[PDB]
Amino acid sequence: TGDERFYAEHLMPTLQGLLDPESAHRLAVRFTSLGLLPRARFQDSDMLEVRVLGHKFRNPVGIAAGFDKHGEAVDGLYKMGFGFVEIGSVTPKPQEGNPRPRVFRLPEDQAVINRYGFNSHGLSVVEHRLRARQQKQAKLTEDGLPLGVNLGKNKTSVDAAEDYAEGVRVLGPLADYLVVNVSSPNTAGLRSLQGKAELRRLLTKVLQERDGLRRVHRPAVLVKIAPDLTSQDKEDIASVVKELGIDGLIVTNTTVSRPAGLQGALRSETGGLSGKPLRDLSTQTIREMYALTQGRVPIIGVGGVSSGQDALEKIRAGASLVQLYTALTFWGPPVVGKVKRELEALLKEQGFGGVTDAIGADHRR
Ligand SMILES: Cc1cc2nc3c(=O)[nH]c(=O)nc-3n(C[C@H](O)[C@H](O)[C@H](O)COP(=O)(O)O)c2cc1C
Ligand SMILES: COC(=O)/C(C#N)=C1\SCC(=O)N1c1ccc(-c2ccccc2)cc1F
Ligand SMILES: O=C(O)c1cc(=O)[nH]c(=O)[nH]1
Repeated sequence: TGDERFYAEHLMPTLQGLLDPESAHRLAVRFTSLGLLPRARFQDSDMLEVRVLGHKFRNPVGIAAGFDKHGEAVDGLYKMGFGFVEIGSVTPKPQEGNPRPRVFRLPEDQAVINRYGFNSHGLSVVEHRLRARQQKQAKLTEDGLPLGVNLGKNKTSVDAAEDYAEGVRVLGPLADYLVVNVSSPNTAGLRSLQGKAELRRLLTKVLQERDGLRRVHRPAVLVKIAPDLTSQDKEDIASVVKELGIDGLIVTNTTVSRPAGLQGALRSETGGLSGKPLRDLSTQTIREMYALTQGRVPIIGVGGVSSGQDALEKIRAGASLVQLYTALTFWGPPVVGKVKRELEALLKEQGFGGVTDAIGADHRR
Protein backbone atom coordinates (compact mmCIF):
# COMPACT_ATOMS: atom_id res chain seq x y z
CA THR A 1 0.00 0.00 0.00
CA GLY A 2 0.60 3.75 -0.38
CA ASP A 3 -0.08 4.18 3.40
CA GLU A 4 2.79 1.68 4.18
CA ARG A 5 5.23 3.73 2.05
CA PHE A 6 3.96 7.17 3.20
CA TYR A 7 4.33 6.26 6.91
CA ALA A 8 7.64 4.49 6.40
CA GLU A 9 9.30 7.16 4.19
CA HIS A 10 7.62 10.47 5.21
CA LEU A 11 5.50 10.59 8.34
CA MET A 12 7.55 8.49 10.79
CA PRO A 13 10.89 9.96 9.80
CA THR A 14 9.37 13.42 10.18
CA LEU A 15 7.98 12.73 13.63
CA GLN A 16 11.37 11.16 14.60
CA GLY A 17 13.13 14.24 13.30
CA LEU A 18 10.90 16.59 15.24
CA LEU A 19 10.41 14.84 18.59
CA ASP A 20 12.46 12.96 21.18
CA PRO A 21 11.30 9.33 21.47
CA GLU A 22 9.39 9.63 24.74
CA SER A 23 7.43 12.68 23.40
CA ALA A 24 6.76 10.83 20.23
CA HIS A 25 5.43 7.80 22.24
CA ARG A 26 3.17 10.02 24.38
CA LEU A 27 1.73 11.61 21.22
CA ALA A 28 1.27 8.18 19.66
CA VAL A 29 -0.70 6.93 22.73
CA ARG A 30 -2.87 10.02 22.50
CA PHE A 31 -3.54 9.71 18.81
CA THR A 32 -4.20 6.05 19.11
CA SER A 33 -6.53 6.54 22.10
CA LEU A 34 -8.61 8.89 19.91
CA GLY A 35 -8.67 6.54 16.91
CA LEU A 36 -6.65 9.05 14.74
CA LEU A 37 -5.17 6.31 12.63
CA PRO A 38 -5.01 5.29 8.94
CA ARG A 39 -7.47 2.45 9.83
CA ALA A 40 -7.00 -1.00 8.53
CA ARG A 41 -8.16 -1.93 5.08
CA PHE A 42 -6.81 -5.49 5.74
CA GLN A 43 -9.72 -7.87 6.49
CA ASP A 44 -8.58 -10.80 8.58
CA SER A 45 -9.16 -14.17 6.86
CA ASP A 46 -10.13 -17.33 8.46
CA MET A 47 -6.67 -18.75 8.05
CA LEU A 48 -5.30 -16.20 10.61
CA GLU A 49 -7.63 -17.30 13.40
CA VAL A 50 -6.09 -19.13 16.32
CA ARG A 51 -7.63 -20.79 19.29
CA VAL A 52 -5.51 -20.87 22.37
CA LEU A 53 -5.47 -19.83 26.08
CA GLY A 54 -9.28 -20.51 26.23
CA HIS A 55 -9.95 -17.91 23.57
CA LYS A 56 -10.45 -17.22 19.91
CA PHE A 57 -7.96 -14.77 18.36
CA ARG A 58 -9.10 -13.31 15.10
CA ASN A 59 -5.43 -12.88 14.00
CA PRO A 60 -2.23 -13.86 15.77
CA VAL A 61 -0.51 -10.39 15.87
CA GLY A 62 -0.71 -8.54 19.22
CA ILE A 63 0.70 -5.34 20.59
CA ALA A 64 3.42 -6.13 23.11
CA ALA A 65 3.46 -4.76 26.62
CA GLY A 66 4.94 -1.26 27.11
CA PHE A 67 3.15 0.63 24.43
CA ASP A 68 -0.08 1.06 26.41
CA LYS A 69 1.28 0.75 29.97
CA HIS A 70 -1.81 2.23 31.62
CA GLY A 71 -4.67 0.87 29.52
CA GLU A 72 -5.53 4.15 27.73
CA ALA A 73 -5.48 3.09 24.07
CA VAL A 74 -6.98 -0.41 23.99
CA ASP A 75 -9.80 0.36 21.55
CA GLY A 76 -7.54 2.29 19.23
CA LEU A 77 -5.12 -0.64 19.15
CA TYR A 78 -7.82 -3.01 18.00
CA LYS A 79 -8.75 -0.43 15.34
CA MET A 80 -5.14 -0.57 14.19
CA GLY A 81 -5.70 -4.25 13.39
CA PHE A 82 -4.13 -6.08 16.36
CA GLY A 83 -5.76 -9.37 17.09
CA PHE A 84 -5.16 -8.96 20.77
CA VAL A 85 -3.92 -6.21 23.09
CA GLU A 86 -1.67 -6.49 26.12
CA ILE A 87 -1.47 -3.58 28.53
CA GLY A 88 1.07 -2.90 31.21
CA SER A 89 3.25 -3.51 32.93
CA VAL A 90 1.10 -2.26 35.82
CA THR A 91 2.55 -1.95 39.32
CA PRO A 92 0.49 -2.06 42.56
CA LYS A 93 1.10 1.54 43.56
CA PRO A 94 1.68 4.36 41.12
CA GLN A 95 5.29 5.13 40.40
CA GLU A 96 7.10 7.50 38.16
CA GLY A 97 9.90 5.25 36.81
CA ASN A 98 13.37 6.54 35.90
CA PRO A 99 14.36 10.12 35.09
CA ARG A 100 14.29 11.32 31.52
CA PRO A 101 15.76 10.71 29.00
CA ARG A 102 15.05 7.02 29.47
CA VAL A 103 14.42 5.71 25.91
CA PHE A 104 16.69 6.01 22.91
CA ARG A 105 16.42 5.32 19.20
CA LEU A 106 19.04 3.39 17.20
CA PRO A 107 17.78 4.07 13.74
CA GLU A 108 20.79 2.53 11.86
CA ASP A 109 19.96 -0.73 13.72
CA GLN A 110 16.09 -0.54 13.58
CA ALA A 111 16.37 -0.83 17.37
CA VAL A 112 15.44 0.97 20.60
CA ILE A 113 16.98 0.91 24.00
CA ASN A 114 14.73 1.70 27.01
CA ARG A 115 15.08 2.05 30.72
CA TYR A 116 11.62 3.36 31.75
CA GLY A 117 11.71 1.48 35.01
CA PHE A 118 7.97 0.54 35.22
CA ASN A 119 6.39 3.96 35.07
CA SER A 120 2.84 3.08 36.03
CA HIS A 121 -0.48 4.74 36.97
CA GLY A 122 -0.90 1.78 39.37
CA LEU A 123 -3.55 -0.88 39.79
CA SER A 124 -6.45 1.22 41.10
CA VAL A 125 -6.26 3.75 38.20
CA VAL A 126 -6.00 1.00 35.61
CA GLU A 127 -8.84 -1.02 37.33
CA HIS A 128 -11.25 1.91 37.03
CA ARG A 129 -10.19 2.67 33.46
CA LEU A 130 -10.88 -0.93 32.42
CA ARG A 131 -14.15 -1.06 34.41
CA ALA A 132 -15.44 1.98 32.32
CA ARG A 133 -15.24 -0.24 29.22
CA GLN A 134 -15.72 -3.64 30.74
CA GLN A 135 -18.69 -4.69 28.71
CA LYS A 136 -17.36 -3.26 25.51
CA GLN A 137 -14.28 -5.55 26.16
CA ALA A 138 -16.47 -8.54 26.88
CA LYS A 139 -18.03 -8.17 23.44
CA LEU A 140 -14.56 -7.69 21.85
CA THR A 141 -13.25 -10.80 23.55
CA GLU A 142 -16.29 -12.76 22.37
CA ASP A 143 -15.68 -11.54 18.79
CA GLY A 144 -12.09 -12.84 18.96
CA LEU A 145 -10.24 -9.76 20.28
CA PRO A 146 -8.85 -10.66 23.69
CA LEU A 147 -7.20 -8.49 26.34
CA GLY A 148 -4.05 -9.30 28.31
CA VAL A 149 -2.81 -7.53 31.39
CA ASN A 150 0.85 -7.50 32.23
CA LEU A 151 1.69 -7.25 35.99
CA GLY A 152 4.86 -5.80 37.44
CA LYS A 153 6.29 -5.04 40.93
CA ASN A 154 7.02 -1.69 42.64
CA LYS A 155 10.57 -0.58 42.90
CA THR A 156 10.53 -0.43 46.74
CA SER A 157 8.28 -3.46 47.33
CA VAL A 158 9.40 -5.68 50.26
CA ASP A 159 7.65 -8.85 48.88
CA ALA A 160 7.56 -9.39 45.13
CA ALA A 161 5.16 -12.24 45.09
CA GLU A 162 2.63 -10.21 47.10
CA ASP A 163 2.91 -7.37 44.44
CA TYR A 164 1.95 -9.94 41.78
CA ALA A 165 -0.80 -11.48 43.91
CA GLU A 166 -2.42 -8.02 44.40
CA GLY A 167 -2.31 -7.58 40.63
CA VAL A 168 -4.04 -10.85 40.07
CA ARG A 169 -6.82 -9.92 42.54
CA VAL A 170 -7.33 -6.42 41.14
CA LEU A 171 -6.92 -6.83 37.39
CA GLY A 172 -7.39 -10.51 36.95
CA PRO A 173 -11.17 -10.14 36.87
CA LEU A 174 -10.89 -7.76 33.95
CA ALA A 175 -8.35 -9.69 31.81
CA ASP A 176 -8.46 -12.61 29.47
CA TYR A 177 -4.86 -13.38 30.42
CA LEU A 178 -2.42 -12.15 32.95
CA VAL A 179 1.40 -11.93 32.54
CA VAL A 180 3.93 -12.31 35.31
CA ASN A 181 6.64 -10.34 34.02
CA VAL A 182 9.68 -11.40 35.73
CA SER A 183 12.11 -10.24 32.89
CA SER A 184 12.32 -6.44 32.80
CA PRO A 185 15.98 -5.56 32.69
CA ASN A 186 15.14 -2.23 34.44
CA THR A 187 14.05 -3.23 37.91
CA ALA A 188 16.80 -4.45 40.34
CA GLY A 189 16.54 -8.12 41.40
CA LEU A 190 13.46 -8.71 39.15
CA ARG A 191 15.13 -11.18 36.76
CA SER A 192 16.28 -13.31 39.76
CA LEU A 193 12.56 -14.20 40.14
CA GLN A 194 13.23 -16.44 37.05
CA GLY A 195 15.41 -18.90 39.18
CA LYS A 196 13.88 -22.25 40.33
CA ALA A 197 12.77 -22.51 43.99
CA GLU A 198 11.63 -18.98 43.98
CA LEU A 199 9.96 -19.07 40.60
CA ARG A 200 8.00 -22.09 41.89
CA ARG A 201 7.11 -20.25 45.18
CA LEU A 202 6.10 -17.09 43.29
CA LEU A 203 4.03 -18.83 40.62
CA THR A 204 2.27 -21.12 43.19
CA LYS A 205 1.11 -17.99 45.01
CA VAL A 206 -0.03 -16.33 41.77
CA LEU A 207 -1.93 -19.35 40.60
CA GLN A 208 -3.60 -19.86 43.99
CA GLU A 209 -4.91 -16.18 43.76
CA ARG A 210 -6.07 -16.74 40.19
CA ASP A 211 -7.84 -19.92 41.07
CA GLY A 212 -9.63 -18.04 43.89
CA LEU A 213 -11.43 -15.82 41.28
CA ARG A 214 -14.97 -16.51 40.14
CA ARG A 215 -15.09 -18.69 37.05
CA VAL A 216 -16.12 -16.04 34.51
CA HIS A 217 -13.47 -13.74 35.83
CA ARG A 218 -10.62 -16.24 35.97
CA PRO A 219 -7.82 -15.45 33.45
CA ALA A 220 -5.03 -17.57 31.97
CA VAL A 221 -1.66 -16.88 33.56
CA LEU A 222 1.53 -16.61 31.45
CA VAL A 223 5.16 -16.04 32.43
CA LYS A 224 7.22 -13.54 30.33
CA ILE A 225 10.91 -14.35 30.14
CA ALA A 226 14.09 -12.73 29.10
CA PRO A 227 16.20 -13.58 26.06
CA ASP A 228 19.36 -13.66 28.25
CA LEU A 229 18.72 -16.74 30.37
CA THR A 230 21.24 -19.55 30.80
CA SER A 231 20.57 -23.11 29.61
CA GLN A 232 20.02 -23.99 33.29
CA ASP A 233 17.52 -21.14 33.75
CA LYS A 234 15.56 -22.25 30.72
CA GLU A 235 15.49 -25.88 31.83
CA ASP A 236 14.33 -24.78 35.33
CA ILE A 237 11.57 -22.59 33.91
CA ALA A 238 10.29 -25.31 31.64
CA SER A 239 10.18 -27.81 34.56
CA VAL A 240 8.25 -25.38 36.85
CA VAL A 241 5.83 -24.31 34.20
CA LYS A 242 4.92 -27.94 33.51
CA GLU A 243 4.78 -28.91 37.14
CA LEU A 244 2.36 -26.03 38.02
CA GLY A 245 0.31 -26.08 34.85
CA ILE A 246 1.14 -22.43 33.88
CA ASP A 247 -0.97 -21.59 30.91
CA GLY A 248 1.70 -20.11 28.67
CA LEU A 249 4.97 -18.29 28.12
CA ILE A 250 5.79 -14.93 26.51
CA VAL A 251 9.18 -15.13 24.87
CA THR A 252 10.88 -12.59 24.96
CA ASN A 253 11.38 -9.32 26.79
CA THR A 254 14.18 -7.00 25.73
CA THR A 255 17.87 -7.98 25.93
CA VAL A 256 20.62 -6.60 28.25
CA SER A 257 23.07 -7.91 25.68
CA ARG A 258 24.51 -5.65 22.94
CA PRO A 259 24.98 -7.91 19.88
CA ALA A 260 28.12 -7.25 17.87
CA GLY A 261 27.47 -4.91 15.01
CA LEU A 262 25.21 -2.27 16.52
CA GLN A 263 25.92 1.02 14.78
CA GLY A 264 23.70 3.49 16.62
CA ALA A 265 25.48 6.21 18.51
CA LEU A 266 23.39 5.37 21.59
CA ARG A 267 24.21 1.61 21.64
CA SER A 268 25.97 1.82 25.04
CA GLU A 269 23.02 3.42 26.89
CA THR A 270 21.80 1.28 29.83
CA GLY A 271 18.55 -0.52 29.26
CA GLY A 272 16.81 -3.24 27.31
CA LEU A 273 17.37 -3.50 23.55
CA SER A 274 14.45 -4.25 21.22
CA GLY A 275 13.87 -4.39 17.49
CA LYS A 276 15.85 -6.10 14.77
CA PRO A 277 18.95 -6.99 16.72
CA LEU A 278 16.84 -8.96 19.23
CA ARG A 279 14.87 -10.80 16.59
CA ASP A 280 16.77 -14.06 16.18
CA LEU A 281 17.83 -14.34 19.78
CA SER A 282 14.09 -14.26 20.67
CA THR A 283 13.23 -16.80 17.89
CA GLN A 284 15.85 -19.15 19.21
CA THR A 285 14.53 -18.76 22.75
CA ILE A 286 11.08 -19.71 21.55
CA ARG A 287 12.54 -22.72 19.80
CA GLU A 288 14.28 -23.95 22.94
CA MET A 289 11.28 -23.34 25.21
CA TYR A 290 8.88 -25.13 22.83
CA ALA A 291 11.20 -28.21 22.78
CA LEU A 292 11.70 -28.13 26.55
CA THR A 293 7.87 -28.06 27.10
CA GLN A 294 7.19 -30.66 24.39
CA GLY A 295 5.07 -28.35 22.54
CA ARG A 296 2.33 -28.50 25.24
CA VAL A 297 2.66 -24.92 26.57
CA PRO A 298 1.41 -22.07 24.34
CA ILE A 299 4.06 -19.47 23.53
CA ILE A 300 3.48 -15.86 22.55
CA GLY A 301 6.55 -14.93 20.50
CA VAL A 302 7.92 -11.41 20.64
CA GLY A 303 11.11 -9.53 19.68
CA GLY A 304 12.06 -7.93 16.41
CA VAL A 305 8.91 -8.80 14.42
CA SER A 306 8.51 -6.33 11.55
CA SER A 307 7.30 -8.56 8.67
CA GLY A 308 5.29 -11.61 7.83
CA GLN A 309 8.50 -13.62 7.49
CA ASP A 310 9.53 -12.60 11.02
CA ALA A 311 6.13 -13.60 12.35
CA LEU A 312 6.19 -16.96 10.58
CA GLU A 313 9.67 -17.77 11.75
CA LYS A 314 8.51 -17.40 15.34
CA ILE A 315 5.29 -19.43 14.68
CA ARG A 316 7.27 -22.23 13.03
CA ALA A 317 9.70 -22.19 15.96
CA GLY A 318 6.80 -22.79 18.34
CA ALA A 319 4.78 -19.60 18.86
CA SER A 320 1.01 -19.73 18.73
CA LEU A 321 0.73 -16.01 18.66
CA VAL A 322 3.21 -13.10 18.16
CA GLN A 323 3.52 -9.49 19.32
CA LEU A 324 5.40 -6.46 18.13
CA TYR A 325 6.22 -3.01 19.49
CA THR A 326 9.41 -1.49 18.17
CA ALA A 327 8.49 -1.93 14.54
CA LEU A 328 5.68 0.63 15.08
CA THR A 329 8.12 3.25 16.11
CA PHE A 330 9.86 2.98 12.80
CA TRP A 331 7.07 2.04 10.29
CA GLY A 332 3.94 3.28 12.09
CA PRO A 333 0.47 1.79 12.12
CA PRO A 334 0.49 0.40 8.60
CA VAL A 335 3.05 -2.19 9.69
CA VAL A 336 0.32 -4.22 11.41
CA GLY A 337 -1.68 -4.91 8.21
CA LYS A 338 1.64 -5.49 6.39
CA VAL A 339 2.69 -8.25 8.78
CA LYS A 340 -0.68 -9.86 8.50
CA ARG A 341 -0.87 -9.70 4.72
CA GLU A 342 2.63 -11.10 4.36
CA LEU A 343 2.04 -13.82 6.85
CA GLU A 344 -1.11 -14.97 5.07
CA ALA A 345 0.83 -15.06 1.71
CA LEU A 346 3.63 -17.06 3.24
CA LEU A 347 1.39 -19.58 4.93
CA LYS A 348 -0.26 -20.33 1.53
CA GLU A 349 3.13 -20.52 -0.20
CA GLN A 350 4.47 -22.96 2.33
CA GLY A 351 1.44 -25.25 2.19
CA PHE A 352 -0.17 -24.45 5.57
CA GLY A 353 -3.93 -24.34 5.79
CA GLY A 354 -3.70 -21.66 8.44
CA VAL A 355 -1.59 -20.39 11.33
CA THR A 356 -2.53 -23.25 13.47
CA ASP A 357 -0.94 -25.77 11.09
CA ALA A 358 2.37 -23.78 11.13
CA ILE A 359 2.78 -23.71 14.91
CA GLY A 360 5.94 -25.56 15.78
CA ALA A 361 6.36 -26.85 12.14
CA ASP A 362 10.19 -26.59 12.32
CA HIS A 363 10.29 -29.23 15.10
CA ARG A 364 8.49 -31.78 12.87
CA ARG A 365 11.04 -31.43 9.88
C1 LIG B 1 9.68 1.36 25.28
C2 LIG B 1 9.44 -0.08 25.73
C3 LIG B 1 8.79 -0.34 26.92
C4 LIG B 1 8.48 -1.64 27.34
N1 LIG B 1 7.85 -1.86 28.51
C5 LIG B 1 7.49 -3.12 28.80
C6 LIG B 1 6.69 -3.46 29.98
O1 LIG B 1 6.22 -2.51 30.72
N2 LIG B 1 6.44 -4.71 30.24
C7 LIG B 1 6.88 -5.79 29.49
O2 LIG B 1 6.66 -6.99 29.81
N3 LIG B 1 7.62 -5.55 28.37
C8 LIG B 1 7.90 -4.28 28.00
N4 LIG B 1 8.62 -4.05 26.86
C9 LIG B 1 9.06 -5.17 26.07
C10 LIG B 1 8.18 -5.47 24.88
O3 LIG B 1 6.93 -5.95 25.35
C11 LIG B 1 8.75 -6.56 23.99
O4 LIG B 1 8.93 -7.78 24.78
C12 LIG B 1 10.18 -6.21 23.43
O5 LIG B 1 10.26 -4.82 23.16
C13 LIG B 1 10.46 -7.04 22.16
O6 LIG B 1 9.52 -6.76 21.12
P1 LIG B 1 9.85 -5.67 19.94
O7 LIG B 1 11.22 -5.98 19.41
O8 LIG B 1 8.79 -5.92 18.91
O9 LIG B 1 9.74 -4.28 20.55
C14 LIG B 1 8.92 -2.72 26.49
C15 LIG B 1 9.56 -2.46 25.28
C16 LIG B 1 9.83 -1.17 24.89
C17 LIG B 1 10.55 -0.92 23.54
C1 LIG C 1 1.36 14.65 14.81
O1 LIG C 1 1.33 13.20 14.90
C2 LIG C 1 0.58 12.39 13.94
O2 LIG C 1 0.07 12.88 12.94
C3 LIG C 1 0.40 10.94 14.18
C4 LIG C 1 1.07 10.53 15.21
N1 LIG C 1 1.67 10.20 16.17
C5 LIG C 1 -0.46 10.27 13.38
S1 LIG C 1 -1.34 10.97 12.07
C6 LIG C 1 -2.28 9.51 11.70
C7 LIG C 1 -1.57 8.42 12.55
O3 LIG C 1 -1.77 7.16 12.41
N2 LIG C 1 -0.70 8.94 13.48
C8 LIG C 1 -0.04 8.01 14.33
C9 LIG C 1 -0.68 7.29 15.35
C10 LIG C 1 0.12 6.35 16.07
C11 LIG C 1 1.44 6.08 15.73
C12 LIG C 1 2.21 5.10 16.51
C13 LIG C 1 1.52 4.06 17.07
C14 LIG C 1 2.23 3.14 17.88
C15 LIG C 1 3.61 3.32 18.10
C16 LIG C 1 4.29 4.41 17.52
C17 LIG C 1 3.56 5.28 16.70
C18 LIG C 1 2.09 6.77 14.77
C19 LIG C 1 1.37 7.71 14.00
F1 LIG C 1 2.04 8.35 12.99
O1 LIG D 1 9.41 -0.30 32.14
C1 LIG D 1 10.44 -0.72 31.55
O2 LIG D 1 11.58 -0.19 31.66
C2 LIG D 1 10.43 -2.01 30.81
C3 LIG D 1 9.81 -3.11 31.34
C4 LIG D 1 9.99 -4.36 30.69
O3 LIG D 1 9.48 -5.42 31.11
N1 LIG D 1 10.77 -4.41 29.61
C5 LIG D 1 11.40 -3.33 29.11
O4 LIG D 1 12.13 -3.35 28.11
N2 LIG D 1 11.25 -2.15 29.76
